[PDB]
Amino acid sequence: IESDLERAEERAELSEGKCAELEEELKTVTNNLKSLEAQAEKYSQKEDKYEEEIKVL
Amino acid sequence: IESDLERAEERAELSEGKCAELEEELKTVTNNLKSLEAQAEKYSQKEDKYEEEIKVL
Repeated sequence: IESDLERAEERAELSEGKCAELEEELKTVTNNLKSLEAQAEKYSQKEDKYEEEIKVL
Repeated sequence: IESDLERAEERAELSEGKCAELEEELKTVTNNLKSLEAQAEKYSQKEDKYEEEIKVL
């Protein structure tokens, strides 16, 4: 029991560390997605202006 | 000691599950960001083409 308890505690702590790293990774990805979304929506505004001018011309 | 074994195993399981969930979410968001990046490049091309066309017009 003692040996197995030791090993289980060790591996669980390992998993905890990996999970924290995953948290940080997810934060990075979320920020970058926000950036790309802003770029795309502004791009859409540009396309709207493009098409409107094209129609007029 | 056995009571301690119970607690150790259970906390290990909690950590492992959370790690799994965070990993999956990271995967999904990363893939979406990559796709939108490709689309941002695509619309860069589209705006260039639009500038050419509006000039000719």
